Amino acid sequence: MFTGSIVAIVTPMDEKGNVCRASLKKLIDYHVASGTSAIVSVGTTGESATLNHDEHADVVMMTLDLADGRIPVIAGTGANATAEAISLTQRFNDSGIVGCLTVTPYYNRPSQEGLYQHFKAIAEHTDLPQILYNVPSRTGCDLLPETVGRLAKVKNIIGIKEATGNLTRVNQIKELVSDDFVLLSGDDASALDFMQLGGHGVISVTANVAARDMAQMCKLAAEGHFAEARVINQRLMPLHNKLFVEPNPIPVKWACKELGLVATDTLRLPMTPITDSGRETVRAALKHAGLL
Amino acid sequence: MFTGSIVAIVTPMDEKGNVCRASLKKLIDYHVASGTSAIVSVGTTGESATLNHDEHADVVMMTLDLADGRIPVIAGTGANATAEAISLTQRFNDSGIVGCLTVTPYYNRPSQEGLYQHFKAIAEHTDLPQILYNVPSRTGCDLLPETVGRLAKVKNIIGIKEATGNLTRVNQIKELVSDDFVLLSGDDASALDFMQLGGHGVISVTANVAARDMAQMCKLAAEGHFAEARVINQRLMPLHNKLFVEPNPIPVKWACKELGLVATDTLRLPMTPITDSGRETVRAALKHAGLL
Amino acid sequence: MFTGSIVAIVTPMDEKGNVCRASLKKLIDYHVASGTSAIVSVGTTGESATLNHDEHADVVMMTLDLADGRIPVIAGTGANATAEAISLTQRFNDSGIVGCLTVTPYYNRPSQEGLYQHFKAIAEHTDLPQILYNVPSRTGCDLLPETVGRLAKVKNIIGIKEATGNLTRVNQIKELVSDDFVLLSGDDASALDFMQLGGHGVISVTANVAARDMAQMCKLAAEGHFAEARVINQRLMPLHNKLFVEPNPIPVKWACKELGLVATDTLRLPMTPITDSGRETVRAALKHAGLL
Amino acid sequence: MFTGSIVAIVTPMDEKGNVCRASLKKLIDYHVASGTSAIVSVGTTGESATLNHDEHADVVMMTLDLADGRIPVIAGTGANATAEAISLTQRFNDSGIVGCLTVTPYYNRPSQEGLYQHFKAIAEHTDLPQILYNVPSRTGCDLLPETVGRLAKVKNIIGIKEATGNLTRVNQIKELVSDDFVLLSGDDASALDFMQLGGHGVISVTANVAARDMAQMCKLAAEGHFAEARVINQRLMPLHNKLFVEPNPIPVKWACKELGLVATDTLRLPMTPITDSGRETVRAALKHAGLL
Ligand SMILES: [K+]
Ligand SMILES: [K+]
Ligand SMILES: [K+]
Ligand SMILES: [K+]
Ligand SMILES: [K+]
Ligand SMILES: [K+]
Ligand SMILES: [K+]
Ligand SMILES: [K+]
Repeated sequence: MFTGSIVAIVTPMDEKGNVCRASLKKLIDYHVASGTSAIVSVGTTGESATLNHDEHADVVMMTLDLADGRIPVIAGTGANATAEAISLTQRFNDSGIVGCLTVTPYYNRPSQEGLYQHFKAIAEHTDLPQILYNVPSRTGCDLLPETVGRLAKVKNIIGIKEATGNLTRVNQIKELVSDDFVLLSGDDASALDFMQLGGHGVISVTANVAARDMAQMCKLAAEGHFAEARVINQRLMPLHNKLFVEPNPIPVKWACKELGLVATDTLRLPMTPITDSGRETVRAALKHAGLL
Repeated sequence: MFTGSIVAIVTPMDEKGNVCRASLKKLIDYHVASGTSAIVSVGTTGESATLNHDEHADVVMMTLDLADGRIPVIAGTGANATAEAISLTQRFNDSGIVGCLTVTPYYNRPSQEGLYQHFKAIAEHTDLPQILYNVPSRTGCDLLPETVGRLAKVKNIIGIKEATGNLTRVNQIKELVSDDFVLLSGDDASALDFMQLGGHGVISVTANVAARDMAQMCKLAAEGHFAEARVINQRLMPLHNKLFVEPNPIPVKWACKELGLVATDTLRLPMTPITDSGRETVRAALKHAGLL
Repeated sequence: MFTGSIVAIVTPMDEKGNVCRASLKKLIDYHVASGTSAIVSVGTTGESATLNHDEHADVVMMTLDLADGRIPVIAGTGANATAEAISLTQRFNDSGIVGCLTVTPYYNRPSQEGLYQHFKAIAEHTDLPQILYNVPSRTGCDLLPETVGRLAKVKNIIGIKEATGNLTRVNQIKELVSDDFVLLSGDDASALDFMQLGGHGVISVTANVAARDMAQMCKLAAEGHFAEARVINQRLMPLHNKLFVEPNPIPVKWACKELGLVATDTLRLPMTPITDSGRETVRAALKHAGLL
Repeated sequence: MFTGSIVAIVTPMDEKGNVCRASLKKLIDYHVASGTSAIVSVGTTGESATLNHDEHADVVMMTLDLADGRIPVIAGTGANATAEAISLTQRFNDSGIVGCLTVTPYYNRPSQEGLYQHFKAIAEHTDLPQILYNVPSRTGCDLLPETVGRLAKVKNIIGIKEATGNLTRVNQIKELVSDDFVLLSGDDASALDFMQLGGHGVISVTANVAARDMAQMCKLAAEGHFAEARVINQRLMPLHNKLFVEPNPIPVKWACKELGLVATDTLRLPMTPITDSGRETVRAALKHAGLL
């Protein structure tokens, strides 16, 4: 549920840029069959930025219905205004989602005290479990371990998706929080190293197209079989990197289409179709992973 | 109009975080009397992040109403979804604003080609002049000179608010664009240098509280009297730095309240109240500028 | 010998700035008694920068004599001119040192190919085992994993001191080198995390004053008792950080003096005596480690 | 003398890496004929890193001998040990050099107070004018404006070669120092901007191969004809960038050899031969400058 290989699932779109229900169902059945632990619905990879809140709720509610009780669904609920974060979260109260993935406010660059106040007010207007999400290179803002320590004392703040790719953060945070506070990597290329240091799983872009390898990799890691998990990581490492050859989720949507998992690789502006040179790059990395 | 000291005006709020019309009137009267070139309404310093589009449009319309033809108004219209950017611009068509200040998509980190498609599409669906706005430390994305040069060929893309504080950008942009494209600094601490290199003015936080000195400094810079403009800038320099001692607009709203220009220094979460130590750093910057 | 807690030993000096033999002997006996695995003599911490090559050789030869066969001694042999690196290394041929610690050329910023050529020529004019040393924040140059992979094929290039504090490098490098190529951390604050990922030890500043704790910490780590190694790391973490409160080795020399381990804390310009505020900082961190 | 286009001259070498006197003569004749203000002998571009102090002193004495009173010579005299810095300066006392170019200690990362003590001590033991040299990306250390302002009060510390390319530094230094302190750019690509902001000239790599254009560009900048200087700079700009496509002085030595100004493009390890792709990037920059 909050550990192992968690997919940050693309929002597959028809050519008009609206959610494609048939492609979404294909994707969800693929995750149930592959062993994926949970689905993060309309996170970064799911283009939260270009969906209005109604669209975004529709996709979450559609994903939960299609999951049909077979796989837990976590909703992306980030907003950079605290009143908007609370209001988006309330759409999902008493819904069936098992928890929220909520990013540090982006753009407005709050202090650590404003981060603390933002997440505490969100946690207060819900019963859902909250996973903090730190991704400074997107938000302009870095949620520090000390602040995570304060927030971990709030009853329903239960974990963090740490996407800095800064491995020292796993044990800085673990030292400050209780033993059942979940630590998840948001950086595919370092996620196995992150679990080896004591993280509990990964919210993954790579799991979109390599769900079975990823689930297998996190099970081995959780059991302590790191040399064995690493054989899989090496096969996947070209994808861990090349799925960011162009801005995520441009490469992974193309990879989904190439694999027959979705009908189209359409995205919303300002995301642009994959270039010819990106196609070639992602094709080669899919081949190396044994997927094509 | 698009030149000189342009203020990125605060959105003054009452204690419930609602726009305070009386305070906004006082600020606008102050700018008209002090020689400010234009007002940027609901930019970054105006808390665009925490106003929904409807409140956003009310603040701009209220500003135009209060301004009463006495001073031009530019609306911030940035959004990280192209469709939203376009649709927000439409609310301002025929409003009386003289142009729009439109930021690079934040958070989703599009490519240069996606930035190009983003601003081209926005520019296509309006007659209003467009000013591109680059501030990578907020958005996670850096609009490069080459892309500015391509976008400058669009009839109604008329300039750029360059907030990197990277001064090599002035002449890299300038050699790629026509002589009438306006180059505006978005970084108060380096804005006089930017103008000395060829920039045409500043969209400024300092000007909220030092309107007259800013206006004189930018007129002296425009006429080439850099040594004379530098004397005023040295006296405003603690303000240029200390209005950012805590996240902008926290220090500048406190400063406006301390001068009596606005009734309260209230902000919206995730912006938090100024700390005592911040109060003292800002008061000392205000005194060094001769404002208290 | 090339694993466990390896001390980067200070060069204790009398008040004239020359090596103090009695303080050096005190330090070496302290390491033999504490369980320290090996001594790096005239590395960074030993002020290689301010010793001329004769002075530097004298200190190495003096350290080896005092060690008297009880503890292996590794010589710092870095130089940014390849002919100087070869000539310094030759001073130690047939000497009793067990190997060299050789830093990437500093200042002149060579390419990866120049790094390759520099270390390969050094390795070729010696029989001593070579440990590569990467510390970009001092040298301006970053020896990448791919280049380490090439150099690991040279017979007597046997290991790397990785001082970036970038943990992803442990497994990037391990993937490329054979299983007996040694990986040592050059960053105290992350060295336990570095061993947990599969590193074999640490060349340590902290071991100068906490040699027993450090030796114990690396033995637990090597045996897989990470939760137990981490109890020690937490007690030492204020020292891991505060020993860089001022430029290394200014704080550790002061700490050596405060502990009675050396007679004076004299350094050579451009290193300057510890400030009063640094003293207080290092004193508190020594107290937290249970040492004072 | 301390103003205008100053060349950081290459040390031309034969195939065995020894100074090539005939080539050095040709370069010096070229600078005297082309209007270059002064020659920096054995700076960074002169491979100070790989000449021992004795070879270093020979190259400077040979340069003064060849110059024969026709053009002033400044010696690089940097060292990361204060005692060595002092002792190298003594070799140049009464030599005929007009001053010294002395870099911030590299590698050992002293504090601002240690930089202050370092340069003050060097300045104390000579009558020669001293030019401070800041280049953090080589040295790991950044000499800050405040420390420059303190050092400028020393009688014979007369200027700074500022190589950060951070243009805000020009007026931060200038307001802290007397009007006669010289500000020199050490970054060719931003040197015209630096001069437009108030700097007095450039210690330049480009000037090795574009001496006349550089000299005219710096005289036009000194007289305030920035638009005229900008036309020449636009034509030298590919050279400003591409003389750094591989580590400087690799591209500029190849360029001198391609022009026939020196007999060979040999460097000392760890500098390596130019790659074929580098050859082609540099040839194209040379052609764009009109030099081939
Ligand atoms: K609650
Ligand atoms: K909790
Ligand atoms: K239009
Ligand atoms: K235009
Ligand atoms: K050998
Ligand atoms: K080897
Ligand atoms: K003197
Ligand atoms: K002076």
